[PDB]
Amino acid sequence: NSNICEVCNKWGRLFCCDTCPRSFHEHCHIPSVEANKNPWSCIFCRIKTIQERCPESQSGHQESEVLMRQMLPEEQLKCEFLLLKVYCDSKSCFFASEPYYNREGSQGPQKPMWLNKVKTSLNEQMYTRVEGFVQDMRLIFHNHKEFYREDKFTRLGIQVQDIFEKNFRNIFAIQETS
Ligand SMILES: [Zn+2]
Ligand SMILES: [Zn+2]
Ligand SMILES: [Zn+2]
Repeated sequence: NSNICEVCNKWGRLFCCDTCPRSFHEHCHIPSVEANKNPWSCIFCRIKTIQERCPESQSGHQESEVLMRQMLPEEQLKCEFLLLKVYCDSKSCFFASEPYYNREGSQGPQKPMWLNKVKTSLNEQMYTRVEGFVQDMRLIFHNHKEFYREDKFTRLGIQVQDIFEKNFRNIFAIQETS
């Protein structure tokens, strides 16, 4: 097993995966690492297992179709994984916790959003469809763009959004296009 957390790349109190070499801090893994369960498999492993059980799940899908899906256990898991993949980029630190807005010549967003609030929302089963989750994720980066304007700090939103979008296309097997 690895000696650093797969998400934050730091050492500390790590829980090791029994079916791959990854390791995680308790609250870096999503969902948070389970009390007992011996053996334990991590979310990477559980996602792999879904694909192997249904190979055709990796054939191309339309985004529109993906977003209307109900949050049954498997979509719940993919959303959790997609969220984890965003937290894996160190730039996610800008979007993690609740923001505030006091910049000359800007007004804050009507509906603030941040990654830990989306994590809580997923944990409390507050999304009934994939659309709910994807909407809040995109809102985070949209709010950032609008607030920071011509400040080059806007690029952080573009960058972390790109991580989200790419992984969203991978995880949910969106049909590739030009
Ligand atoms: Zn960590
Ligand atoms: Zn694993
Ligand atoms: Zn089959």
